[PDB]
Amino acid sequence: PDIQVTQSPASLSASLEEIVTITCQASQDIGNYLSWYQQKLGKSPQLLIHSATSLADGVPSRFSGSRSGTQYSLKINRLQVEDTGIYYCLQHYSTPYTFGAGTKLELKRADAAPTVSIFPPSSEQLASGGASVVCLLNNFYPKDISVKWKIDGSERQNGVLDSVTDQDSKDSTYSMSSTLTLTKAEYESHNSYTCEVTHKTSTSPVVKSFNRGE
Amino acid sequence: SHLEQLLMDLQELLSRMERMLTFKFYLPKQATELKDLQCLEDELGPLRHVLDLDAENFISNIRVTVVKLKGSDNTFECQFDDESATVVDFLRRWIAFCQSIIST
Amino acid sequence: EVQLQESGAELVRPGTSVKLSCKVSGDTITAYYLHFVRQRPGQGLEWIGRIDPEDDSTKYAENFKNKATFTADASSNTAYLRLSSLTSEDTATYFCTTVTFYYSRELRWFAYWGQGTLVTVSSAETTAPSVYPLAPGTALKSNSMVTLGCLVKGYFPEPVTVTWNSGALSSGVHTFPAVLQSGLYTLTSSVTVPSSTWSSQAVTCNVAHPASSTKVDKKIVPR
Repeated sequence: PDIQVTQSPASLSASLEEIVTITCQASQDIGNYLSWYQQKLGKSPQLLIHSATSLADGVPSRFSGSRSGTQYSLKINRLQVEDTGIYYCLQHYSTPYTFGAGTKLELKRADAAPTVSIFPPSSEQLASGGASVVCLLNNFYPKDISVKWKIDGSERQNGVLDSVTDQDSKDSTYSMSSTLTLTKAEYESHNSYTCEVTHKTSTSPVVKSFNRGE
Repeated sequence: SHLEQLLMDLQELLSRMERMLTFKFYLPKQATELKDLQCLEDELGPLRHVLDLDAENFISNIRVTVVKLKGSDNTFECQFDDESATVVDFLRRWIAFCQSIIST
Repeated sequence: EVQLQESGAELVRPGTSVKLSCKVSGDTITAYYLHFVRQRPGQGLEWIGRIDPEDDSTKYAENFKNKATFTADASSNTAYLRLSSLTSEDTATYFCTTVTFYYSRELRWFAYWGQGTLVTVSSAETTAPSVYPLAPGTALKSNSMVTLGCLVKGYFPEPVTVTWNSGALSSGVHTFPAVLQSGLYTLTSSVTVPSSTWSSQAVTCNVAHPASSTKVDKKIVPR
């Protein structure tokens, strides 16, 4: 009878100095054989609390664990900017061991306007017959944002690839990269390229633009 | 009858125990009440691994006895000493605790 | 006190197998149970199983019963995971971690983890990236800040690493997650430096793609 474990919440955003509680529920009496782990940027997990209630060696003292029967709690006593990331529980009572599915914790912040940069295709890429137009939106908050590419005034949806960074561990902002990829011939058939940024920090969309050959 | 069953089960374990002496067990500083048996339950993991030549039934039934004895009202947090003990001294210690807590 | 390091083929074909290594240093391997854990790209940790190098005894998750085989070589301080009948679902980062009762309580439960190593299961062949400069196309007006970048386009599989000035630029760096289109990955990496730092000294991105044995250094120059 494999031991199942439910973790909750799946995700959460909380402010600085906030008390955060993360729960794991075990399908059986597991006693003190559950531990808590932290993972940032998809890198190595780190043990936080072991045996339900004991702080591990080099872990901030704001982390603590409690247990009530089959309910287990990870508590962060007053959240720090660096605490953004993912938290996991693990039953290690008997084989097979089982991880909770994780909690994605993000930090709330005051608003921050993106710094917007647009980049024409490099002459090195055009030589290869390709043309990637790049727009970078850096250090903004909140995470929600929308980007549109306009070519000579009309929106282009095809050839666009978007990517957003995980929350920054030092200033809680996000960054985004939008690349519009065209063939050199296609790129040379138009004149004006615009990256249009919609974000709550501006009433009207922020525009960065260039004219091909300017 | 639960205690004396645990005592004999712990006496059984010590008697048939004495490589596996490298495993490090840990004890509470003070063990004077039934709710302190939580600290024994917490070490059954490693106690199971050393138990090598279906002994699972032995540890499992010790655990149910401990759960019947430690109480149901509260989840007592155990406070362990940092000093480790072999599987032998650990077993002798809890045996002594059982004899200690029976005669009161 | 101890380090774990995973390694293995980065690209493997479907239906074939892969053998992953977990090299432990800092201590003997006999003191540990070696557990393997995998993480799918957007997903959580998933317990695969374990082996005890002393006993060679093995424990397996249900989903990996017919898929995984743990071995160990005590002489080389290394445990191994062979994953068979590989599908695209096996595409993941694989970690090793430990259990021990030879030390303190705080060191028993997955106290040590490897850095983790990525395995891609695909029919596609390895492809080297092209690295293009990202330079401001309007004039550089001093006393401001400036954002520079490198576009790393059309490689396979993941991962690639990007540093700036070989690590000397660490702050103001954003390396974005790769995006897959038509079987090829593309990622951008930016660095923000004072406008006066650009003119006085070199700003260069160092790009590596081990899967194709590619190292590229691209100096970013004004346009």
